[PDB]
Amino acid sequence: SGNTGSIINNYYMQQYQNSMDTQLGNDWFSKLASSAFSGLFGALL
Amino acid sequence: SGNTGSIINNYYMQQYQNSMDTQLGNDWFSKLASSAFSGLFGALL
Amino acid sequence: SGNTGSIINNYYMQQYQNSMDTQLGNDWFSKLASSAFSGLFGALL
Amino acid sequence: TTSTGESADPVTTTVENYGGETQVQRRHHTDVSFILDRFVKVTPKDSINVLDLMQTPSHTLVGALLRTATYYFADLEVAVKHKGDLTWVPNGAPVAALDNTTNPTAYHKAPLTRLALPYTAPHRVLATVYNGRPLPTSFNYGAIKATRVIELLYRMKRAETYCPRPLLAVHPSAARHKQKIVAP
Amino acid sequence: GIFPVACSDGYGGLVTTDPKTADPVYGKVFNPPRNMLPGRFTNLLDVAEACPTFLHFDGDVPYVTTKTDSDRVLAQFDLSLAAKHMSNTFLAGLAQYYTQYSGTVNLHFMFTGPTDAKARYMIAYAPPGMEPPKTPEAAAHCIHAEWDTGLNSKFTFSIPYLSAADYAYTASDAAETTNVQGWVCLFQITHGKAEGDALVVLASAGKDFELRLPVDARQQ
Amino acid sequence: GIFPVACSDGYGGLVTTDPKTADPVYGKVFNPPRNMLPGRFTNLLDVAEACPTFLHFDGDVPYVTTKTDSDRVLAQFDLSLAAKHMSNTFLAGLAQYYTQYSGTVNLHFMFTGPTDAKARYMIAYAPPGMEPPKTPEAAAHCIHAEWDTGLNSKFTFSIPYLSAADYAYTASDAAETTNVQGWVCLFQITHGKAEGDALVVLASAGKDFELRLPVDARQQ
Amino acid sequence: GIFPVACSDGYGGLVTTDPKTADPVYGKVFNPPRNMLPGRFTNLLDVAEACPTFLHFDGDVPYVTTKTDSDRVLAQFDLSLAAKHMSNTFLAGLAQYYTQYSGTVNLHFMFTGPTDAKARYMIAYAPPGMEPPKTPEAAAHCIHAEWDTGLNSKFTFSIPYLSAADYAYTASDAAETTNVQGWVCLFQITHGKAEGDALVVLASAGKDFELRLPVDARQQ
Repeated sequence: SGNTGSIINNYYMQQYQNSMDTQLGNDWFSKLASSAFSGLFGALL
Repeated sequence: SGNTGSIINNYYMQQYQNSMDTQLGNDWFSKLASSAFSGLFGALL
Repeated sequence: SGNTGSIINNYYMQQYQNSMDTQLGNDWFSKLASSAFSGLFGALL
Repeated sequence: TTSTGESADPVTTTVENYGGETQVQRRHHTDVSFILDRFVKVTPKDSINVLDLMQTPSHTLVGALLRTATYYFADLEVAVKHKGDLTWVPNGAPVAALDNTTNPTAYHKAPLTRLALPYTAPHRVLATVYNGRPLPTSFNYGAIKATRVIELLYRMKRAETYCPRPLLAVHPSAARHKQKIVAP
Repeated sequence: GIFPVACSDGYGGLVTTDPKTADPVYGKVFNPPRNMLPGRFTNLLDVAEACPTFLHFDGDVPYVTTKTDSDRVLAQFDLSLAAKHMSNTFLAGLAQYYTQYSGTVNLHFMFTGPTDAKARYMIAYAPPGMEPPKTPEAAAHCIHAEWDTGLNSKFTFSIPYLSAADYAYTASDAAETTNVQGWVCLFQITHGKAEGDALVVLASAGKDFELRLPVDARQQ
Repeated sequence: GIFPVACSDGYGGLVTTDPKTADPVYGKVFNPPRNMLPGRFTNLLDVAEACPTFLHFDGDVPYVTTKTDSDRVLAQFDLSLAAKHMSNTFLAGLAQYYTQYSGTVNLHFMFTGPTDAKARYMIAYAPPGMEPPKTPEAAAHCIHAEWDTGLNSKFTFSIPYLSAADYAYTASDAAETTNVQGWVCLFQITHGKAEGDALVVLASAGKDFELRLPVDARQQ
Repeated sequence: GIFPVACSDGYGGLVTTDPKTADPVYGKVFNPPRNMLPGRFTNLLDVAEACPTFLHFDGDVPYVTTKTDSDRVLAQFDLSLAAKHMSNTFLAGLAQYYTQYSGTVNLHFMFTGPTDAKARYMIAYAPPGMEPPKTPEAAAHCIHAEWDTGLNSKFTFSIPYLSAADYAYTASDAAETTNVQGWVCLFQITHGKAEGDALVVLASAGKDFELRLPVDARQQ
């Protein structure tokens, strides 16, 4: 969550601290790393 | 509620912060915007 | 616990205050002092 | 671990192929919203200058882990050594606006003046490169003016990026890029 | 020992838009009652929607007269809240203190001819990229809509909001001569004994107009 | 009396990496939606593992050609994230902003010869203390592993992490010419009608690569 | 209004031994594991009790030889942790950084003669006020205790702590030549064919040694 290291809630409200997000209606490259094939591809001896 | 963005109650009392209101016994232009006719006025085809 | 003498938890989080320790899988010289033989070694009169 | 190479499918074989045993690998210092929050310093201009996240140099730590992501969104922070009455217009204000006091204006108070201003732009997410090098006018955060701006710093908050881009290390003439390291 | 604090550096300056409030000096004041004073408005866009205002066509009048010659275009103007045809109207007077906008802008067309004069009009919306249309036959591929004069005088057509970027500016820099938003053209198809009549126009905020990023910048 | 505090001495300076956050001035901003934009990556090592990149062998090409002469060594290089053979690759470009590392580094070897050309290769890892091997018969006592070309082209061998100290540097000071980490040698055992072919190589992060102590130090 | 505080006067200076802690700048560091490293000691007196160290008798040797002449005193010295006979030992090296002490100090006497040599010794403790004894017959009214050499070599006698004031200094000012703590005398009663033998001595902390008021004052 970045360089934020206080255990007290900031004095100012959330909407005044930063831009409030809006919705309509790492995400992908972390799905790629888990898909990585790692097992042996041939018959081990 | 204007540029007031603290989550802590102000140190001073309410009556010392600002003039206390008195009662006897947007309000209207917002009633006007809802009265606005928007439907079709004729027979649609 | 060293020269730390406040009764309030420090404002910053634990991980930002100092390096978090890691585990794998006075300790010894205090075991030595308790092992110290002190009784009489001969027959008292 | 032979597998079809012309497939762009990631294949990460591990040390357990010949008896090894992978220790635990924890990565906190390499996150994308933890490494960008560090006050990179930009070459400050004269009286009036614009808050564009691309005038930061391309060889810093924030300027170079930013030109590795095609798109990015991040709130901002500054800390300037204004010699005057610095003001700040939002994105898209007529450049004659930063002469009026109704706009957010900080008064002089030694030594710095640290502000935390939001992200205001029409586009849902900015971009480092643009296939129209000059980017459009719409890509910025605002413009500050003072009598004489002395210092300026950028610290992105809540940063989140998409669509990575190449990073380049320095090319050494020798076989290995040797240099000094601190030593007692 | 006293509670020790660390006076932070680069804080506390008098920012002109800080959320803090000052400390009082007088206190204990009861003001006269204001229960239900007539005509209070809370938001500045509420008055913009409920009350339309005139445009500024050629000359000083807010109306366009009917063209009896070979021409068919009455008047076409840019779709910008800084345009000349919208110089002095509430919606364009309020939208100079804000930077960006996104929404619909209704247009109210009101015919003020005699009882024995008839006419038919068209209004079309041309987006950026192509030069605006010049004939009604070449403008019928837009989002046009036609109306006919009769018992009911006024007809209101609300031009849509189409834009790549989510929000659009309320200004026009000199570097951009392309008029990034587009045009809005108004044509007169035909008319019957309608010499020298008048079609006064108006303009009002839409049902979902949004205005944001306030900047008071050099008007008064 | 007011709550008395003691302004501490030697505190509050603007440290470039403080966890504090500044106080706002504008507030009340709703930005456009970004629900599910394609291709977001959260960590910088996630992209390093899922996407390999080429090395920089002699000349400018990233491939090594097959040696038909008495020699058997293709190319051997230091095991350092600052080495020349890894000059311009993502894993060595990212690891210049961090001081120390600890983990495995996969190597992907891909053979691009004709259908009627065959070859056999070996890659071995020589630790510090002894000069690197120069013949395959003298390198078979390392952690080597051999592969053969055929239907499946690519073979990926992940060199291990062996070090006395728990973490290792991502730099090479001039005082240390010993190459404290070691070498990684790549030999070609034999080949059949494989004149002038190519074996392009790649390099990717391991399954447990760890990178830490960030320092942005004079690259851009 | 903001919470009003009163910046107190005469507070906040950087005292070299304040209990406060500084504010961080870097954060998020995981150091290598140290589970059960061998030989950790927590307190500095624990090592003083479990490990004795030699004294410094005449010359440089730590042992006293057996006196065959009419004399009977081997060596008597002050009871002070600054005395010369305790110049270079752990217990007197550690007790120069502290001002006061209170407890017992064990003495370990170890006889290193041949198999056919026998001896008998006495150690007595003389408090302040009277000059120290000079003959064993005149020292038998102290807290003495005698031992005899044989199968078991070492004998350990722990001189007590007697003092009017509750704690005693670990220094000796020039103004006080009286040696406020006292003496500790060591006599040799008799010996049989014990010419030129050796009785090495040691010194260790007691079971209830207490050391306090730390002051680092001009040794290194």
